[PDB]
Amino acid sequence: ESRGFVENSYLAGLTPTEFFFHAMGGREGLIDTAVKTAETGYIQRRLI
Amino acid sequence: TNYKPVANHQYNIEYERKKKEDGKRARADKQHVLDMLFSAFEKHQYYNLKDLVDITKQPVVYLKEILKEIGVQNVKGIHKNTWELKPE
Amino acid sequence: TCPNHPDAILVEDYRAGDMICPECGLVVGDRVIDVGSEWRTFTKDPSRVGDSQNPLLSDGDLSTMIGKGTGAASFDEFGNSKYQNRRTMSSSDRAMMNAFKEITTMADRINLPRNIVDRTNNLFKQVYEQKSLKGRANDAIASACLYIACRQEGVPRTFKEICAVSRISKKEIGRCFKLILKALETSVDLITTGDFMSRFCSNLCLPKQVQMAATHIARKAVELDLVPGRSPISVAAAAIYMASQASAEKRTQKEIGDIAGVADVTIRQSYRLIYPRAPDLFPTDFKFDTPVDKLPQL
DNA sequence: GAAGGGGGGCTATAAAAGGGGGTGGGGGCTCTCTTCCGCATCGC
DNA sequence: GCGATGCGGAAGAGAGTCCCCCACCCCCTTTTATAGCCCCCCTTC
Ligand SMILES: [Zn+2]
Repeated sequence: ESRGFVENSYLAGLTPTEFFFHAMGGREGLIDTAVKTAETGYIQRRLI
Repeated sequence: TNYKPVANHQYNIEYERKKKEDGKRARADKQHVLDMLFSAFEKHQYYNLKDLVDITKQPVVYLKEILKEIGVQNVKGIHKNTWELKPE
Repeated sequence: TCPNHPDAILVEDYRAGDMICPECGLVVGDRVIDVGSEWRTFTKDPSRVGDSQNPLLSDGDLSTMIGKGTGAASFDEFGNSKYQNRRTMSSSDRAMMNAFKEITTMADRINLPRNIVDRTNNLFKQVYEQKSLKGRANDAIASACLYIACRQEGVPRTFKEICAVSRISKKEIGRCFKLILKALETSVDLITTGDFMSRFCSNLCLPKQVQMAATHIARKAVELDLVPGRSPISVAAAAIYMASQASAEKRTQKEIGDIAGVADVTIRQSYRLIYPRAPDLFPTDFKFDTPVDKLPQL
């Protein structure tokens, strides 16, 4: 529980710590999506 | 109460009154100016024209004309060219 | 320029980007070129043009200033930067630039709107170029131009009010004012007592009813010729004093003189001329806190 | 000693005279590639 | 004894995402009429 294991389902709902830790995990995906758009775009241009 | 309407500023009437009271510098005779001019040279070897005018209390044009006849300008690169009260 | 339509006014279809004959619809010429900026104003601005040149600058030039050094190559052997900005502004432009700065400084002191400042800047440029006042100080010309601009805009300031915001005295402003009118071959409408009521009464913190009463009293007094030859400011100050003394908000002669720029003696003299016919001058629908009969007699 | 009063100066108008002074206008964030320096090595 | 030089490592660039002098003009001054305005001193109580 302390290190971010969510023992609840989405239907059950997340506890406040689980909700925050889940938000921390979700932020990583959002950062990657913003990073992935530009990181791969430069690779495509150089290959072409 | 700021910038209240006024016909003339107090600092300006005082300066105007002082200038009127003092009056314009008069053109004295050449002999008296020369005598006073050389007495000044005694205190200091070199004199600036702006400061020299105060000692003589004479018009700038009149002072330059008399100073030009005998005085000469020496060019100093450190600050600027000034006048020399030595005739030679 | 339709070949089959001598003297025909072509119509610009901006969306279609072409010039068309309004009669036959023929398209004449090439595509219309948008002369505006090719970029958009919404990271650094992708602008490749300089700031608009000042319209009020005789032979105004355009130039670029060297920025601050960044690396060691930008700095001389001993600290000071080797690439230093140089003063390349014309003497005429430099003086004109300083006058506009002085014009704005005075205007802010008495909270004049920017439109009056713009009118003043234009007035100074004409006088500065006309060169009839070349012997007078630029600040006096700017102060006189500021006075003329206020008159031209219908919101006159008194010579004393302009002198308060200017280092130049009232006498020198008045002298430059006459010369500027001669040089420009222009005139200013005569000032009336109602040209100062709003500012004088608002600065004295008088209600609208008292301001209206003062405006009526001065206008009626002038029409009745009870103050012949009196300065309009002196009449207005006396009218404000009369209206002020007839309402709850009562102001002393010293208070009204300070805002009006009129010595309390002058207010007393003008007031004494309109006091005899006080009931006639006051508006009919005026609520007298102090009855007109019991108004000050002095 | 506050306040009104009286007298006088200031303002503009022209004009002449002559000179001093005031005013304005010139001038003496990360990755990659290149360059320089110290060292140890041989050579003669 | 007497010089001479290539390579590794460090550094560093470089690209991508004011004070003075010299004309010119104004005011100094005098006279006078005009009148409103305003400073200053006097006087009142
Ligand atoms: Zn046509």
